Amino acid sequence: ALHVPKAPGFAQMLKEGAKHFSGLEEAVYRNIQACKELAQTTRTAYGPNGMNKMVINHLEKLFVTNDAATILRELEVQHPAAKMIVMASHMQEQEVGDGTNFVLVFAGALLELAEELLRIGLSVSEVIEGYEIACRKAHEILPNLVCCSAKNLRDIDEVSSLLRTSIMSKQYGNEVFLAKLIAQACVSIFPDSGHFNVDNIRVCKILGSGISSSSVLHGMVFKKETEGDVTSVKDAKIAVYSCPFDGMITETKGTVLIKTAEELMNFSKGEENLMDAQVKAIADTGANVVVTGGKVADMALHYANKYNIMLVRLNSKWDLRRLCKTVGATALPRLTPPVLEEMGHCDSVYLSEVGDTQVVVFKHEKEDGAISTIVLRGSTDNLMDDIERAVDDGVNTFKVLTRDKRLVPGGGATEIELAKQITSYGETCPGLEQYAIKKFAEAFEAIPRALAENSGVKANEVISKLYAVHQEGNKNVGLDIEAEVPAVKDMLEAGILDTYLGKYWAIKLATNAAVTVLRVDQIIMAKPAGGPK
Amino acid sequence: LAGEGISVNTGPKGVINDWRRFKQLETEQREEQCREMERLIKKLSMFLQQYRKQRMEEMRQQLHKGPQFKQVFEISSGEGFLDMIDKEQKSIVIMVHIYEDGIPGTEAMNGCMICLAAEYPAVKFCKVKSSVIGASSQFTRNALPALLIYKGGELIGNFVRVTDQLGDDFFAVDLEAFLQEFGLLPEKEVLVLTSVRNSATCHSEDSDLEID
Amino acid sequence: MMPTPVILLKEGTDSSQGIPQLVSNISACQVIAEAVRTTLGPRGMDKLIVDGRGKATISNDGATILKLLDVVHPAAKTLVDIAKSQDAEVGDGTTSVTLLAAEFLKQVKPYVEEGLHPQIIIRAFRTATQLAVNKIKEIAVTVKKADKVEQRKLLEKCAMTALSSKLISQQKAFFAKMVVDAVMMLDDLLQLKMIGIKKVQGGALEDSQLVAGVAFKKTFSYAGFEMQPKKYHNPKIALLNVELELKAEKDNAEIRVHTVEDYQAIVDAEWNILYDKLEKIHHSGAKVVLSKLPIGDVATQYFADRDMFCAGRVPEEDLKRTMMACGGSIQTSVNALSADVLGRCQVFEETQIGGERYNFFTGCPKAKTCTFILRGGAEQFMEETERSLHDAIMIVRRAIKNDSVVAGGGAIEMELSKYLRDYSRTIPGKQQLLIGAYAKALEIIPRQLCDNAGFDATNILNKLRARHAQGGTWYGVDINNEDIADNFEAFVWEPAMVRINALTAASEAACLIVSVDETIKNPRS
Amino acid sequence: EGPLSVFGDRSTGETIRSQNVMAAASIANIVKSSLGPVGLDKMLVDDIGDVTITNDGATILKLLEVEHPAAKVLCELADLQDKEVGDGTTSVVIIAAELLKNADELVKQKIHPTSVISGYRLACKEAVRYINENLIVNTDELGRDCLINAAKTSMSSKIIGINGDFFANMVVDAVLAIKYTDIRGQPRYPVNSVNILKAHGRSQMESMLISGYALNCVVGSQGMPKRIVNAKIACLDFSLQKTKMKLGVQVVITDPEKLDQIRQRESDITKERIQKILATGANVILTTGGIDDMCLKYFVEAGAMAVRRVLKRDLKRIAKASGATILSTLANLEGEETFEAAMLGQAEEVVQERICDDELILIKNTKARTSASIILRGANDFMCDEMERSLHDALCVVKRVLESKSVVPGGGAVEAALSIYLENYATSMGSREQLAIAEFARSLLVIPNTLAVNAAQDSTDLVAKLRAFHNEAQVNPERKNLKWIGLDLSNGKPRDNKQAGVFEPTIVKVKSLKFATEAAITILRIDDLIKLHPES
Ligand SMILES: Nc1ncnc2c1ncn2[C@@H]1O[C@H](COP(=O)(O)OP(=O)(O)O)[C@@H](O)[C@H]1O
Ligand SMILES: Nc1ncnc2c1ncn2[C@@H]1O[C@H](COP(=O)(O)OP(=O)(O)O)[C@@H](O)[C@H]1O
Ligand SMILES: Nc1ncnc2c1ncn2[C@@H]1O[C@H](COP(=O)(O)OP(=O)(O)O)[C@@H](O)[C@H]1O
Ligand SMILES: [Mg+2]
Ligand SMILES: [Mg+2]
Ligand SMILES: [Mg+2]
Repeated sequence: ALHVPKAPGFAQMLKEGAKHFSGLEEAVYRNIQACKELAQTTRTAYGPNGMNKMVINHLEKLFVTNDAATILRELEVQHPAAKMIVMASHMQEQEVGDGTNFVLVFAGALLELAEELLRIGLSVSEVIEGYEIACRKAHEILPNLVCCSAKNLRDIDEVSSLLRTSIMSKQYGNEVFLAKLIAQACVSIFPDSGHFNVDNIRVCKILGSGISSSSVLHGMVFKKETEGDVTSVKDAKIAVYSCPFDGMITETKGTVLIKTAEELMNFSKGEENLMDAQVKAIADTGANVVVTGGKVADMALHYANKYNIMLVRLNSKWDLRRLCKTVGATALPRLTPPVLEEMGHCDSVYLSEVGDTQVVVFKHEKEDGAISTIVLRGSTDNLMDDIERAVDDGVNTFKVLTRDKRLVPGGGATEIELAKQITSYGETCPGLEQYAIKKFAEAFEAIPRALAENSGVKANEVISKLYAVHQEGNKNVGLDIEAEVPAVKDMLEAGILDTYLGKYWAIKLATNAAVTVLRVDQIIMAKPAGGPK
Repeated sequence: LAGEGISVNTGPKGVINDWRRFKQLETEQREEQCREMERLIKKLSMFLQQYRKQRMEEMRQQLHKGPQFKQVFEISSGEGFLDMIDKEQKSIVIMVHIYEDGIPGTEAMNGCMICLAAEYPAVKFCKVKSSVIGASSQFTRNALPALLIYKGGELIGNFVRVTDQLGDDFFAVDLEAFLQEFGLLPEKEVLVLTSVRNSATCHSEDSDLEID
Repeated sequence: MMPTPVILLKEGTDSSQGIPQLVSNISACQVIAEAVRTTLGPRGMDKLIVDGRGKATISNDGATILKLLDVVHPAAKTLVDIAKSQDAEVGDGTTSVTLLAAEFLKQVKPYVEEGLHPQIIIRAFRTATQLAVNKIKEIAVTVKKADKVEQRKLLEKCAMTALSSKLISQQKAFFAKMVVDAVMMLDDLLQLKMIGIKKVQGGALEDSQLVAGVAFKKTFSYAGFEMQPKKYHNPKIALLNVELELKAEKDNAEIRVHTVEDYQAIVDAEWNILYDKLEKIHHSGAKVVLSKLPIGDVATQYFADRDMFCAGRVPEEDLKRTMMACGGSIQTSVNALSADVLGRCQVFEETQIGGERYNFFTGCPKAKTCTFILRGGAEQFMEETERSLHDAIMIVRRAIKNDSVVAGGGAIEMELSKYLRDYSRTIPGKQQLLIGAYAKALEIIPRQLCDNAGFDATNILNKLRARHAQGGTWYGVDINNEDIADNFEAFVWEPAMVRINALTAASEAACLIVSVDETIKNPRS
Repeated sequence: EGPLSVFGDRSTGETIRSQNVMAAASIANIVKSSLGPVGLDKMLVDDIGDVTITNDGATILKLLEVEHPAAKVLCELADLQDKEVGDGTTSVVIIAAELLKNADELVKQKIHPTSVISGYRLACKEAVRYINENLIVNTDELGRDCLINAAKTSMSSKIIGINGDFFANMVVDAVLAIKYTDIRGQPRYPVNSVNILKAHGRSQMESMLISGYALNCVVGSQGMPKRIVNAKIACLDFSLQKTKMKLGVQVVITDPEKLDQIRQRESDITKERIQKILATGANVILTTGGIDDMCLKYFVEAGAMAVRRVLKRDLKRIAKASGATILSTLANLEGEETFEAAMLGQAEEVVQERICDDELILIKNTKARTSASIILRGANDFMCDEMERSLHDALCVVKRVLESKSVVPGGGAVEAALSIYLENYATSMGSREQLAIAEFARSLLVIPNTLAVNAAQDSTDLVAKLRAFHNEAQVNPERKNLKWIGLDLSNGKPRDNKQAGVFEPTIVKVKSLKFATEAAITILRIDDLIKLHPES
């Protein structure tokens, strides 16, 4: 009577390192606790008053940021339920670009309230049905909460005002300047055709002069140098070649079979003459810049230097394609001289040094082009990385605005209005699902609560004020960040607006993740074993 | 303390037998110490894509056919390992398995070697515990499952943590393909089922000779 | 903390959160700044750091010392990063950026301890830094004359101020003149690669020389090299990229013959190819032959027989400098060696320099390059001399870019602190405390100068504050006279952008450090 | 290893000075979260599962294991404050570490430590002088309410704080009971003569104040009565056992007939003594020594309570309270053995009271003197122990107020006033001392800062408003009522603490400054450390 044996049946047949969890307390409550812990970890980095987190991954690489998706991806989350919530957040990041923290906070709140509902007596099926009903109601209500629309995307001022809110949460101190930069970069891109490509905006990070010295260049910047002696062209005539700048060779195997003395003596002379003829034929088309994706032969380099031809070597094919897009050239596969339609043009190409790094600049005089680049300065690599993440968020916001032009008030106004309307609807609904609907409505309060907590005020007073103000009917009212006392203000005048599509997708994904986590009843984990990656 | 230029005369000469007595023992010990050192420490410090033929190779790998199915050679002495690797013809490959009883990832390996021995009679599959060899504490604790391979008296196989690239459910087909990827398994030969045996001995033939 | 059977993160994950984490970050920044504290000003010292292999390095340079430290603290690495950033953008003041950032953090540490919201501190830092940068731009002294003599004197004074903290400070005037003369020859881009720097053991510092041309070490002469004359009074230089050897015509060349006459013809053809290249080079009229690729012994003897000079395996940067000094081109083919592609220098000579042989190209009138030949008693001696010269060269290049100067010795910072205190006296009071703390932290550099020099810092700072309050912008620390003086009249000049970038980088680092509330350390793979 | 050739480590200059500040700051940071009404307790697991939940600074630092000599100085500083004052233990550690931390900054600024020490000594003397002249309130003009208010401040930040309305009256009535005057006619209050008994069970509000004395003892035999209507207490300091002859006496029998009578005397000696004690009418017999079984029977037959193994200190308190006399022996000055009725203490009742499955003696309404005891009821042993520690502080606070009849406003009112005054006064002493005295003035503000930060409020604004109010008091002669303005942690705004009844004994603040200054001076005096390697 000193040991409790394993129960006969499945308990004995289990493997050595395996783990089995079944029932409410062992599985569902524990999953809810894990998801709540994940939400707690990410909570403090929400809103303009969010705090950056120094995260160091297994490779001893330092990340400091407040982007929820980056923080989650830099943490090796082990619990499968939190893994699922992270997958939902990453899916939201991929689909929209902003709102990962909203997804995570909403999922955590929903799961916590689901745990409370299960404790007070409801069933999992009832809770899931209630959340699905409430999510459908919220998606119905959301279009009616739209306050204004973009109504113009070729303008600089309007696009800057629209993009300020997205990049105010990250880099709160200085958002106007970054908004102006990203607005200019996006307006240069996005031609009369309605299609907008996010990848057409490039970011170059050059260290040294503080982020306020960043600028926008209509073209591209490569952290390389020029192989040849020429380092400046004023009427660029780029002739892109995807082949190495050398005489082509046989693909199977080539051996120089010499049978007489004269052939041996004349081989090198003939080869050099052929190289010179090819390079002169290239130069006779007026081309003065040559960009090659392969190696550069010594004799080819010499003959190019003889004819005053700039040489730029691009190691990556993606850079070659981007340069072709931004210049207007075609990546030739042979050393044949380029024809006029394949002839690349640019306003200016030169070699310049920024800070202490030599760069090659392909600059367009016009405020237009296929590809635009943002030269980012700063005093730290991590700071420039954060500025790049903010730039990505702003560009994704611009893309979403291109897809859908509707906007809803931010700063917890939309969440409070949604909670109020869903609570009002839940009263009219009889049956047991009304509790789940009301908890779904209450879960929206975690957004204004997080904003108030991060801003340093009492969340309860802010929430009560928001409910009162929305009770009279001002549905565009959220908390005021620039105040040391709990206060609210109208977001429409303040211009604090977030994309409707982002809210829609974030709510959908958070609800789906919470419901899918709730559906799980048993967990059969296997021995972790190895898995180096 | 002076006269350090001793230039000793016969002391070491007079004790030459006693000196060789333990010098030979130390040489014998460092024989296996150097043989093992070549394994320890250095690696201890750290729809054709779906194998259509894997299944069918599994079924006709169940072709024991002959008498019983035998078992891998078990080595219970380090000197036994040393004087079996030192001896024997170096033309054919010698494969050694290191294991400790109880630890997972062993029985599957032994079954794979058992199945492969029938496929390749030339190979000399054998297994030995890490305890008798004299493996280090780290190698014993978390480096036991390893396929030591020797050919020509020198290492040809440098495999430890075979479960990392094989898991724990790997079959003989998986191990055979993995080894053939590196070109270490000797190529198969055509074989037929003899009645049982023909030959008895080889000596002066004295065959038939019709003479007047 | 109840133990979950299935924990959220991986085992061994370390997480420190809250006010203690930020206080630890500030303390770590202080610790890092202490390691470079005493290397400031004319009375600064040098630090010796030994790597694992035992190769010691001696430096007065803040960025070098910080890099040589194996800093792993995530908050402390920001100071090293901003030091490297200041070195890249400006090249001088790498100690000042770290000192200022750590002083900012130390000044705001008490307010953090009492629960002040970090966003307020960050906003105050941004406002103070913007105001200080605008003040520096406004009160920086510039001359609207572009006079050659005045500009040269300004550059020389800036270089002397930059150099007057290193072991070559005794010869600071000499080295500043050399640096200014070197920089003025660079044409438009002022590329560093166009200023050679060679180091040879033996000799006093005053034996260092600047060659108006190019010089490089002798490169593995073959047999028959000693029969080549070693002085030419108007040589024509044939800069080549050619291997002058008897070798296979091509890597994949195969010769198939079936007659002894053809065999002899092939041998004579190889010899004739080599002799054709050599004869073309000789008939080009050149007297000095330099090749990036090796030059064989046969070619060396051929050139000796013609009273010419050869040198193979010349490093590429040396050939580029020779091109810039003499004015030719690097011909990969000898088939067209026209007169225009041949470099020309007045005198070429090979001399003995401290136990080594160096080839000298002097007398170039159109040279756009130079080469520093540094003499010293030890390897680290020349290394530190090169670092100091690099600092001076960067300062002079940037001063060529723009001639805006502010007086050094902390005078500019005392003026900035006075201005910031004056501003902070006229704001509500939550920002006032933080801006006053910023102004107080701006006084670290004069105090550090006094501490390193061995004065009484408090009295000097009191005198400086009184002088700045009562009038007088450029009054800073006078190290020799144990007192204060007008550093503008004392020619303690530095470019204003140096202080601009120092303040900007220090403010950005302080804001980034303060903005962090949690640190998560995943277990190493 | 160097030319000095000493077997041990060595630290010199700013290296050791920073270590001492780091060590002192570490101790303060331990207890900074246990200060003020919004402070919280701590669990101290004792490596074997023993749990100690406490808020007292002395108790925390006594249990902690410390290694650094500088930290040991502050840990012993807390114990000294507890012994000599009884309250303010957490404040003195916080102030001393803050005094040392600010003094180190001046030393790093090349200010000589002697000047800093000279400045600190001057500031401490003037802070004490200023307190005794402008910040003290005489308890004569307040009455009985000040003692309750002074006590209620003590229970604040303790587990009995919210019920302090009921506990303050219970504490005050206990101290007034044990009061008696001595030579020169100076009343004194022997606090810790109020026996405190812990027993879990009912809520804290059912804690009892016994108008007498309580013993953690029971009657010797179950056959005795468990209640005496009119006790005649007899206190003995010897054992009522079988009489065994001393070591120097030997019993040798040569006539076998004499053996039986000698064995009779081994028990009849004790019986005669007990008969003498009972013949005088004694009902309750309290003894420090043991009692054998047969002797217990004599009290049983007489119907008298007999308690054995009574603590020596408990017996003294009962004898003083009941008027009895401790008798180490039954020997008069005539060489005989007798027990007179004059050596009998009297009480109106003695009860074997039962308290939560355990029983204890209640000696109710002692005559010729007044005595008090307190029984604390809690949810478990863990909370009962903390109630005793909290109650001990309250008894000490009331003792200081009754003896020294001056009080000062609480809630950082004194610290804020001193910071304004000292920094203004610091502008008249040389040049080096001015910085040291100003730092002393600023270092005092850690107390109001620590109270505010515990309540999660804007400590920067509250102290600024608190300092602003005090600044007006020191510059405007007709606005001197602002001296009493302190902190109100419930609402986060300045409040007139004299009206609010937040008081402290003047000795708590004054002794804190003297102890903190000298402790800070001792550490500041060091600039080198030699740590010899242990011989093991
Ligand atoms: N100036 C502002 N005032 C109030 N709320 C703001 C302001 N700027 C942004 N927000 C709010 O912050 C939220 C964005 O938080 P963020 O850190 O971007 O998380 P996510 O990346 O998941 O959107 C939005 O819901 C928006 O309402
Ligand atoms: N002769 C001088 N007199 C007074 N101050 C000087 C003098 N030379 C340099 N300084 C001061 O020393 C400070 C630090 O410069 P230095 O130590 O040379 O480079 P770094 O800042 O890179 O360490 C500068 O701010 C400058 O004002
Ligand atoms: N009701 C109250 N309102 C404001 N301040 C108070 C109140 N009660 C106590 N305080 C203050 O809180 C400080 C902390 O006291 P406490 O830490 O409980 O004593 P100790 O230092 O002996 O542990 C005291 O200096 C006191 O002035
Ligand atoms: Mg966002
Ligand atoms: Mg310098
Ligand atoms: Mg107290």
